[PDB]
Amino acid sequence: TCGIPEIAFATFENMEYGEDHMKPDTETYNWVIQAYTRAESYDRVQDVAELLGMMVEDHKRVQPNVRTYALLVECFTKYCVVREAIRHFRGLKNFEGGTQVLYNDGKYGDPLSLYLRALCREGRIVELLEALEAMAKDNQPIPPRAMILSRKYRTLVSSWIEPLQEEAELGYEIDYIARYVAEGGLTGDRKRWVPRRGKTPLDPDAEGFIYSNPRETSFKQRCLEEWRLHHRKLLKTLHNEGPSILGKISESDYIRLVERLRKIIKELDELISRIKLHEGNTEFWKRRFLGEGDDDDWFPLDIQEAFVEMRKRNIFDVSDMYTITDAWGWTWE
Amino acid sequence: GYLTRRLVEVVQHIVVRRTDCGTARGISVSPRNGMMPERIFIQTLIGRV
Amino acid sequence: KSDHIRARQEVLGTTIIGGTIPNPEDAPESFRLLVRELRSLALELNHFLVSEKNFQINRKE
Amino acid sequence: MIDRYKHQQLRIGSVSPQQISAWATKILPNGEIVGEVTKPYTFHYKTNKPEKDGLFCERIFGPIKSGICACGNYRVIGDEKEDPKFCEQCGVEFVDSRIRRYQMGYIKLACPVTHVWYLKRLPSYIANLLDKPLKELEGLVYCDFSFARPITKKPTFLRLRGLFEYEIQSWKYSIPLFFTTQGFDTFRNREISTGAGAIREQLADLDLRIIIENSLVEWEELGEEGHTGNEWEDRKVGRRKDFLVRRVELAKHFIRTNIEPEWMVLCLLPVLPPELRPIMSSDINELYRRVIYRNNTLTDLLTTSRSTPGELVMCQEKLVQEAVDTLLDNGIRGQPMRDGHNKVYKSFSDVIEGKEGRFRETLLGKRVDYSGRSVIVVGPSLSLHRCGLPREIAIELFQTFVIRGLIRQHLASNIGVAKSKIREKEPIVWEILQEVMQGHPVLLNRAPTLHRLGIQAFQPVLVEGRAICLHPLVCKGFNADFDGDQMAVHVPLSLEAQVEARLLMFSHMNLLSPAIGDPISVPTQDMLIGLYVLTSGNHRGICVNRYNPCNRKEPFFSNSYDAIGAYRQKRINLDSPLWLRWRLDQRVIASRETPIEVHYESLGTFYEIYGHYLIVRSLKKQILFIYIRTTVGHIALYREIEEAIQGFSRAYS
Amino acid sequence: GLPKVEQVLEVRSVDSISMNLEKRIEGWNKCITRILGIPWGFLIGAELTIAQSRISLVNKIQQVYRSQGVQIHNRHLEIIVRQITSKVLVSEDGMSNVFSPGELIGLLRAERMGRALEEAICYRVVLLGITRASLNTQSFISEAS
DNA sequence: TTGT
DNA sequence: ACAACTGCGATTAC
RNA sequence: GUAAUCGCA
Ligand SMILES: [Mg+2]
Repeated sequence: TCGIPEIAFATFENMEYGEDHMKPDTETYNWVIQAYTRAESYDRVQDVAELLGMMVEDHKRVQPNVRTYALLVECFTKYCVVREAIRHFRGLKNFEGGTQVLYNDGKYGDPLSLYLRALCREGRIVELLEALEAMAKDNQPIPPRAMILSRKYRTLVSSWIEPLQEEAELGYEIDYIARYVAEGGLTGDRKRWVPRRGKTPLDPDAEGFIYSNPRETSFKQRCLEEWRLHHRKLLKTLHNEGPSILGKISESDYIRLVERLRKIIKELDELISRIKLHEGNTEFWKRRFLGEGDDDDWFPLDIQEAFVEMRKRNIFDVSDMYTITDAWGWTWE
Repeated sequence: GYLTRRLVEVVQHIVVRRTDCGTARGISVSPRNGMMPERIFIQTLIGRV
Repeated sequence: KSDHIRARQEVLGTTIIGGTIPNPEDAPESFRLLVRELRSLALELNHFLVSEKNFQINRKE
Repeated sequence: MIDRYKHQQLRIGSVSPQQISAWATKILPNGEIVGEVTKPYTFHYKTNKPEKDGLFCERIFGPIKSGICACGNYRVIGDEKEDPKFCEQCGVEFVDSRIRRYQMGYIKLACPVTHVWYLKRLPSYIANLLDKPLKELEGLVYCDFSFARPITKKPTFLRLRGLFEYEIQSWKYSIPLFFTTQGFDTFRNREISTGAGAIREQLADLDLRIIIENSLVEWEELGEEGHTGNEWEDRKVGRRKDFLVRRVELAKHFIRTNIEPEWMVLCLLPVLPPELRPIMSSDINELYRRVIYRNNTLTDLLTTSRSTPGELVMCQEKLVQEAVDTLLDNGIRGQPMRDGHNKVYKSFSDVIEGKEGRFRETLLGKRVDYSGRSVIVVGPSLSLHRCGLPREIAIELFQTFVIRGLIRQHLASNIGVAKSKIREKEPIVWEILQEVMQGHPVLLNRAPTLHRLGIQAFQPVLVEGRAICLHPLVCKGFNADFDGDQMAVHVPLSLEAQVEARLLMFSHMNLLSPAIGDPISVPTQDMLIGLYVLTSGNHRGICVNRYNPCNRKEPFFSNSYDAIGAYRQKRINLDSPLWLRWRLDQRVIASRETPIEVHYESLGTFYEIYGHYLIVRSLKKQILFIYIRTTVGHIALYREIEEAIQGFSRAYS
Repeated sequence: GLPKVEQVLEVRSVDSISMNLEKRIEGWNKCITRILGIPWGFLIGAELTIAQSRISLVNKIQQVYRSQGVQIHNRHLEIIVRQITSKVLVSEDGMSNVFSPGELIGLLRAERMGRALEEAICYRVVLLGITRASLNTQSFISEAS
């Protein structure tokens, strides 16, 4: 709670490289993550990532708790890292009261509200619905940061529709004077949208984030972008996996698939479905590394021979192949 | 003189500040890998933990 | 022995009397010069030592 | 094992004009503000007195003498009687004149200037933040041009919206007359600006979030198919992408560093403390006088009349900016701007950067008090911990200690009498000097200090000469030969330094080189020759005898002491062979050779003759006698080593 | 001799240090993208390149020193070498809020971030010459100045 | 100059 | 654009 | 206080 993320890191390094009795625990990692997350001086985002990588010790009783997931979600939200934030929020959902812990009494900008706003702005509304369901399950009311934009239509409910930053047509005309007296008329208390020279965001939604609010992207744009990314990684797998594929028709189907993929990224659908993208499958990568699928010290130029040479010299082994998915045991992914 | 100066700068910071860091990995020294010089193997092994 | 004017002044007295010479805590004149030069170049430099006991920042001038 | 936590964090950054003003601004008792430098004068004419409101002014910086002032009345600071801190008549305060060393100043600039480091370096931070090209900014700074829209946060009636206006030929006289002239002046800043206002308005009126957003968008757009193109197009795309990434990084750092890009253009210029640029006169001060003169001429032209021609004030602005550039960093633009003697002017960048710069010459290397150098000679009867030191050096190094000794004993009343007695070379002074340094360590060192053994510690022994004696075995470490080499001497004052010198830096604690851990102190030239002569051997075969002994050594000594005494008495030569009886040790290194001849008698005693020893035994397999065949040299070496070990062990008790 | 010593330490080019080393390094850089996928290809390639470069960088310097009869222990050469081969260069393809293209991070830090973050971090081993390394340090007053 |  | 041994001592010229 | 020039090891 000092505000300097380097005084706690010294104690963390004293614990980590000390004896066994003074080795760190889950509470220590949580405290250092809280210290680095709530800094006010510099970026401190790669520090949290390196600390999380150091936190990967499965058979050392170092397992995450509710506070770990809450702090990781808060950190990745404040720095617009939405994917890992959702990854850790999926784990936080399993604990009871985890959303209440994420809403740390609203003292630090309502990190749950910041998470909801980050989900709303980019357009990942299915994860927003999941978060709302989790909040309803944990009996957590919506934080009061349901901020309206310059157009009072904006809310977490419908700011992701195709018409963005534009108000829909209604039977009655928009009464801007009524709104004026509603926000506060001549009571000298209104948000005047005028740019200022100082380094202060005029938009009130940017408050709470280290740099800025996540960029505004609609749900349809996010869907088409993820579709293009899926097809692009499929084409990448086809490229770096050779012509050999489950499909037996090589000549015409290769050209058809490559041209259709080039068109998509910028009825033979079974051929594209045959290509499987193996991402995050540690077993497949371990089986591939195991090979199942002058006059100085030099390693053999072949890849599998280099692998067996490393395994003989103990440089790297299949036991060292692990990630958080496996370590923290998140099965759902 | 020039070579002695630059080297010091790059590695100036390093200082022994811990008794053990906890690493479980170590390099494998084998004679037949590098034509097996006996004197070089002895010089390599001597002084290490 | 080189640059610390006050310490050097005190060294002769402490040696003549025979007392122990305390360890200097102030910055030498060479560092102070640098600060002055760099601040003539519109660049700041502050020591800013932080106490581990009470987490307070103290500037050394 | 909780460690002792020491937290020290040096911080550097760009300073606002408010801070560089507060570094100099001071409020006198009358109520005036001092700190502004406004006159190029440094000193009075043929009076050698600091000129008022000048580069060396007493009022803004401080008094030139301790307790004295420019008004002419001396005062004592800290006296019991109430004394005014500063004279009413003269601004100079009554303080010790150390402030002139640490006190800064500042010159107010009518036209802003741009920092050379940010602008004219190949990576231009200003050109990075303002996407405008570097050539456009360098022109707008140095070559009279115009920027149409420098402000983006205020209303703009004119719709020029241009980057570089190469000429003012656009209709502006009809525009100024139409509007009220005062009104035209009011909005011209939002209108086309020139020289140094457009850059400041662009840096000030800027949204870093919009900048990073647009740069991320342009980065996402580029790179789709640029690599497929030619090497030239791919190179252009790559360079643009790198520029965009650098812009993103600069803006992201500016967001969360409590530093503003507005401070890159200098509104006010700080002035170094006077003592640091003492006038003999320095270029620093020559450039300071030049920029002061140009700035006051510019201020005069501005305050004279608004109807003044723009060409003159613009040229004087360019001259002021060039003077500021030459003061800050000269040589980046490529123009030397030599002096009257065709010699380049030095700048602050030249002061800090370089081998002879501030850092390497002062901070990382410096000379000390209590030091002396002299030539070195061999002292062959010294021990590894003792070194010969001349007396004329020791008296100067340990002068304060011998003064304290003369004061303590009833030999000197005061420091002056003691110094006079030391200068008179009285005999008691040398006795006190000897008694002083009996337990004090001396740090010797050499100029080519390549390894860590260049600096060691010894015990100084008073000698009568001018040459520092050194132990022979310690020469290898210092790479020292007595062909003219010289060495330095250092005296540790503090008790901690004395303990460190006596424990760590001594020779007996450093006998192995830190490269491979090999003995560094070994017999080298003459001792090696002596040892080789001792242990060489004797003529064994045809050299010792002219005829074969078949047709046909002698001395037998029970103790090594007897053989050494016989050698001292010239009874036996150094290489003369002899037999020495040993007391059942068999420690002689020899070849794995069987006995050359074995004599076995009836009674049971068999004599076994070996190459270098005779071993008589009896029927009971009992070793009766052992006689080693050697020379006085080997037994002398063995005895001297054994007696050294035994004498060490006995002296320990 | 000594010019050859300066050359290896300031790694101006990997072809200078060895042709077989450059060949193997480019072969790994090309092939390792195919097998082992995204998360376990960069890490293993970095480890293999670190091992081969360290072994090579040492063997060369030790042979150059021993050809003249200078006997030095490999530990001193190792400390320096580690610094040369301790940083990694992020590729231009990957840009995120955590890291930017063209940045220089540490090998252990890069591996720990790759293990934790699903976001694809494309990093390749840049052997840094003594001088470059100094110019890139945590202290701006000691090694940068 | 020599090379970076 | 940048850097290329370490220091010391003597003189004369500004 | 800075240069130039030579020497030193
Ligand atoms: Mg010599």
